[PDB]
Amino acid sequence: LTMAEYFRDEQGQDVLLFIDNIFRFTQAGSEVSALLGRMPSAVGYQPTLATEMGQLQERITSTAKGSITSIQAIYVPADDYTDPAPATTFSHLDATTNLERKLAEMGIYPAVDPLASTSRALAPEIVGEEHYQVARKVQQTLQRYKELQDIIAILGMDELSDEDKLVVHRARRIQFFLSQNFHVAEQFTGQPGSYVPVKETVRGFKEILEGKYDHLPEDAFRLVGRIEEVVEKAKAMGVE
Amino acid sequence: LEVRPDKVTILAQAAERAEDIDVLRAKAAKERAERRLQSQQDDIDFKRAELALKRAMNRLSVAEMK
Repeated sequence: LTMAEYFRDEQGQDVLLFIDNIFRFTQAGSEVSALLGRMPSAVGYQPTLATEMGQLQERITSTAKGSITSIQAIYVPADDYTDPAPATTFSHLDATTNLERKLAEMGIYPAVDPLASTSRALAPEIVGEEHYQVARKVQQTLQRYKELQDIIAILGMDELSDEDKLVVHRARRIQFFLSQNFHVAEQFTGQPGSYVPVKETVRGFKEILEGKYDHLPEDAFRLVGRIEEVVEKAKAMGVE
Repeated sequence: LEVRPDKVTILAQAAERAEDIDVLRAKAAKERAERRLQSQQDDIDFKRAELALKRAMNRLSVAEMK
């Protein structure tokens, strides 16, 4: 942490502090608490728990000068979200990035689950409508293509109210266009990689949602940049 | 044809106020045919239902009872 604070306070930078398994922090805590002599608390956890976690977390924010944003990885105690350890942490969390072992198989990297990953700053108050409106939409359409999955495996692609198709069309293009050319993937791939801004990103799904792409083959939106890179990826398919 | 002095009953397997042409009642016997087969929904809801009924039973709504 202390190493991170430096470049903020001293150099005005916006740093990123990654803490892999911040659970071990509060865990190791209780372990000792017993040798110190503190009285056991809810589930054996050190009675100081909440407070220890606070003085740790509150140190991570954006002062006048710089800022520190942190990515923590949380191992919940046997997929139980009511344990003191996780509970206490969530109370500091401003957003959640879920990586699903499903999206990767389907070749959608990053493997971030487009439904499960939430964010506090996903409100029109903090992004305005066009991001929000687009965002919540891109999810909804994805929910349809999800629920329908059952039926697809029942009625084939023959009947779905001839709308449900239009969704499954856009849905794929959309959850496919949710991949990307990663700078740290050039090593084994060769594709240079991309930094698509929020603005450019919102515009792309905007249009994909307006269906103005519904004629480009799936695999075109699959692992690219801005909406234009899907175009060139496309004529590369052979489309006018 | 039931012809009674005060009434005339016309039994019909299929009857539709239709034009001079007959090759309509067939038309109605048409646009109604597959549009009755299109009633797969009848079938498919029950699928989704027989589905749910076997997904709430999946968790073996009783594990060795309990």
